[PDB]
Amino acid sequence: ASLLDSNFVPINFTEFVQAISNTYKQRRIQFYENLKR
Amino acid sequence: ASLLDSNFVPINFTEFVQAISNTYKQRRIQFYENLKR
Amino acid sequence: LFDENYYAKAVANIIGEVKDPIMYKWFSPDQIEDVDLQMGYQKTVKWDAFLNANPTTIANEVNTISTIGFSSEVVRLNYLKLQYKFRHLKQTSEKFYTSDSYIGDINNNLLPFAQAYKLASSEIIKLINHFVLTGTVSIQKDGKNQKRLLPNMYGLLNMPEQIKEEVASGDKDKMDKIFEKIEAGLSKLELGDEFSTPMMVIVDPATSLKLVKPYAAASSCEKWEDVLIQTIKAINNREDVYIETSNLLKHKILIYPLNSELIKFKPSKYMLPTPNEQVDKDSTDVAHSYIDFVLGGLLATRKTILQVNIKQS
Amino acid sequence: INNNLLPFAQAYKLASSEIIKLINHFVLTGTVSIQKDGKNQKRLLPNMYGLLNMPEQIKEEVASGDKDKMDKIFEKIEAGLSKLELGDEFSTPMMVIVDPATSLKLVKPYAAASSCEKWEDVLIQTIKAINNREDVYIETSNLLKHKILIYPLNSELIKFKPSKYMLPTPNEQVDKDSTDVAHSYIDFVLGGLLATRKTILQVNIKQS
Amino acid sequence: ELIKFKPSKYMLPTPNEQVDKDSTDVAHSYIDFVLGGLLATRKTILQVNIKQS
Amino acid sequence: MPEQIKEEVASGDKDKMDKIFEKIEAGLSKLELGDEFSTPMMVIVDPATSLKL
Amino acid sequence: LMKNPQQDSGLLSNSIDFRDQNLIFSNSGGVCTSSKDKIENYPAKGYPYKRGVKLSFGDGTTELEVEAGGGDDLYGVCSDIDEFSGMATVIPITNNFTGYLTLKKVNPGDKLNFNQHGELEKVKSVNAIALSKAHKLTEDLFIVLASVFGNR
Amino acid sequence: LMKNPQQDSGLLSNSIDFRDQNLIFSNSGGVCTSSKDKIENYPAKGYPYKRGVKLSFGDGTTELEVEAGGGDDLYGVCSDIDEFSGMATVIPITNNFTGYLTLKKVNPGDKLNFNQHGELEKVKSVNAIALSKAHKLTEDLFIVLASVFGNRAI
Amino acid sequence: MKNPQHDASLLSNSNEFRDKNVEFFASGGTRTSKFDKLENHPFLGYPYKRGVKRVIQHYEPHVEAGGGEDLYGICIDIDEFSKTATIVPITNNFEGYLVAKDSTVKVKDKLIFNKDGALEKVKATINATALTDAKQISNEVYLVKVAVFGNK
Repeated sequence: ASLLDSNFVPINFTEFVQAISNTYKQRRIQFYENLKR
Repeated sequence: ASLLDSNFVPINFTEFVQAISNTYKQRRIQFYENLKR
Repeated sequence: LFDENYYAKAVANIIGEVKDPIMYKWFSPDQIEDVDLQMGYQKTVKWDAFLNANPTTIANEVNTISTIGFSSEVVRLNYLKLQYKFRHLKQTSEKFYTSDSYIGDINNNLLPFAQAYKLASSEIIKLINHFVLTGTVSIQKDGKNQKRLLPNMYGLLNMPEQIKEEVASGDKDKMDKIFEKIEAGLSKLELGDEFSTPMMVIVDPATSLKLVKPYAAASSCEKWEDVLIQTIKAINNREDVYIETSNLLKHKILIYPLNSELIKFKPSKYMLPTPNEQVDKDSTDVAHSYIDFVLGGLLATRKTILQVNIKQS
Repeated sequence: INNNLLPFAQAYKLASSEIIKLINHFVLTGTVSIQKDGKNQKRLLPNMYGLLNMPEQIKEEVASGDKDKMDKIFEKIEAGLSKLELGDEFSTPMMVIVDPATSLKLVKPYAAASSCEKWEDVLIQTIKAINNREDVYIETSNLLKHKILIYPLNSELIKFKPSKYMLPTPNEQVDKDSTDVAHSYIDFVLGGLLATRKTILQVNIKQS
Repeated sequence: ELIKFKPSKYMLPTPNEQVDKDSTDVAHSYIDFVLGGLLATRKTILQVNIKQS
Repeated sequence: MPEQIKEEVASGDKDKMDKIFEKIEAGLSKLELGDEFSTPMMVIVDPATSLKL
Repeated sequence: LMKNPQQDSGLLSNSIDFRDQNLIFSNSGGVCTSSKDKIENYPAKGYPYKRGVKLSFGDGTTELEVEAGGGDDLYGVCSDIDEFSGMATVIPITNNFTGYLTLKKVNPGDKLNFNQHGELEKVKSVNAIALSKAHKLTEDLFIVLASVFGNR
Repeated sequence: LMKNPQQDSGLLSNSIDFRDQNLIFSNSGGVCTSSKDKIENYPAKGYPYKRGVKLSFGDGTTELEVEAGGGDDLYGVCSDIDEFSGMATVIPITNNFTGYLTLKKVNPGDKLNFNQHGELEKVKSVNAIALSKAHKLTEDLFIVLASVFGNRAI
Repeated sequence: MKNPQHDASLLSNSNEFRDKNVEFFASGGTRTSKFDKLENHPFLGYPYKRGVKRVIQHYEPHVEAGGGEDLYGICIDIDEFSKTATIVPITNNFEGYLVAKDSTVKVKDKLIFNKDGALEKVKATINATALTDAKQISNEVYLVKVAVFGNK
């Protein structure tokens, strides 16, 4: 579950926090993919 | 694997010690079965 | 949830605009691993051996022989939870505070929840980046009045048992002297068998300005930056060398390898700012919200970081 | 963990690694010591020499005041290379071993500074001037300290005849008792370097 | 529930593998045992001592 | 075992079974078995007490 | 003499650093605040912002007000001002406070007291402890982080 | 010198009676607690648990801490300690408190004051009233139920 | 206590093999013979790497740090869980690192165990010879390599 997919529907604040963490990790991965030294 | 079983053939000292412990446990159970308060 | 919690909905709709932390550039993708823990510690056990004396010569009869000793070391990484509070306007009251081209009271500096959360998250990310870089938490340019952190919580700049060199106050303008100190530190570095790895250098703006001058009559083709890259390649086995400039540093140079076997960052999965469920509500139009974040989780091997400090006295 | 006790396999692996490091130190330097200072040396038998302490070779000493002068270092190196005597086996590849400080010094532009050429290239050409333009190899070892070692890779001049039991080997005897702690023994053999006279160049850059 | 004995499975005597041997007819052997493991709740044991002073 | 009921019978009454049994009654009253009371009981005595019993 | 004066500018100003950014006169409230703090509002006479306040009584025609003062008359501490309504936010002396207050024109650990004009000065009754050194905002404006925790 | 008993108990506690089961050093907080109480936390300097605390300053490199003390420097009372983070829970002296506190090595109604080590002693500057008699936990440790309400005049 | 490396803040580097054995966790001796007599005793205090004495009081006698005319042996290892100390009796020679009083101990100096079980420069009671200089590990901890070979 991540906030990048709009189809995600959080049931409670716990799932919302988990989604925030997953979104942060996914953005980290995407940044490293798009990074070119 | 207990020393009561004559067919038991230990391979090493660890198995022998385990058999001794199992023999003690079985003897305790047998004594409790035989005891009549 | 989003049909009941306007604040959660706003956080979900605003979290995209928050920029990525810049500390990611200082690490390789394989050097960062998440851990599921808010506050507490993690332990790692390493075994080692040592020689107690010279070897014993076996001749004729002897039974007193030198011994080889063994040791175990437990490295503990501490993770700490921290929180901030901020004030904002209430959603029901935002309409009475909307304006022609903005929402919020300029006179009292009251903001909508989304904007307030975004700005607070940006500030907290800046603080987290500063902590990761320097190993200290403070809001003063002097660097005093630091928050007391738990032991075994260090940054790249204050990690103990690393190579540290000091350029004298009278030689701060001499790039050759600075490079001499850097070369001494590079020589004293001990990468072991994991030497073949890309290297990362972080420099201050003044050092970056000094680096572009021609190498010393002065050379007409090569610069101090090129000389430094060649010197670092000599020790990393001609691997890639990356150079970064950070305004956070002040007259300090950091050199370290981008190898997960020597330096590893295991941050908490909740390290970055996260909203708290509790919201303070009164009869007025002002509400309060809380943001949580977790600090800690840098692990490094001994004698693998070069830290050069230029005295400005 | 609380008593620093490991299984036999891990203990043997660690001890073998340590002993191999000691053997490498002895082979490179010719001395046996566990101190960084190099003191408290074990007394060894005669005719047991390493590459650095082999007698009747070429020795050059760079003065303390010129420790940073690569030109002076190269002057001494050229003098030693001239004093080398390879005889009829001169057409052979050469090997150079340097300390990390010297290795870092060797990558500087050749000295005003000259582009497209470095001190490493100058040294390679200088050695090629004597080895009949053969291969020249360069190695860096942290065991050395302000030392430069140059020698040919020809078996007719330098030969290493180690014992077949030189590397660590377990011993049959194992101490046992009523407790859970046992003791084991590891053996190794040192010695066996032979070199013809005046074929090794040893340059020592003095600091003090 | 109130009093429970959880002894080690090696509590009773067990021979040890090590045997001391010499050039004489006397050898030495070792026996191991484990002690401990009684658990009781508070105020569930009555102990009466008759002083013999 | 600590935190258990202890009673002491005086030296002058070491031969008075009535005094000993009164001390036993006091200890039995102070015992606290809770809801696990429906359980068998065990009494261990020395030969002199067995003779007096 | 204004908490947040409004003035247009022809240029943006870059926030280069995130440190030492809260040392401004417009920083209202307390540095560290609890949700159970008791807060009141009174009509303001003068400009008692960032100053200790005392109750002032008129001729009975209008309700009592608050004015900058200290000594034995100290009633509370003013932490915010709404200029449109002329309202002063007051934290009572019975409730502890931590924040920046106006200092008389001083090192951590020094014990402070309120003067006749509601300014902090180095020493009798008020429990004021300086948590930092003086910071000069204007030629006549000095602020200091202080902890007010009752009376001795 | 620890909030929880350092020595692991050798038996199972008997949960039968409900009376006189709160006279322990592990009873953190207060007997009567209000939801509107103001609570802070501070870096602990020493072990100020169940003791009056004062603010301590250093060179200025690190933030101020709290240490056991009293007299004219009293700032609050420490009612809980998190040992992992070295955090002391502080109730400000401006907020009244009722709970068990350490007593210097006393009958209900006696007026008490805090000494230099944060210990209560029988009487001047702080209003503290003992609501019970001293209970001995360790041979050198006694606790007393007390209500602390602000600072008195003179 | 005995193992101060369990609170390490960073991983150690194991590439070097020189100057790697002078540590407080190096229990035992530098050179050990199979026929060395070892006795395990209960202890009170911290007798690790110190001379020990027998204390008799009811429980069995225990050992604790001591020296002089009451010296009984040398403690070389401790099991903390069982609170037991392994001791080499004074009738058996020993070579290893032991706790010294101060840093003024040099090579070839004759040493004596003090009342605290620490080795100090000097008749004497036992023959103990320092083989290396005193080496500091903690702010108050010095270890010295000493060969103990009986009594005078």
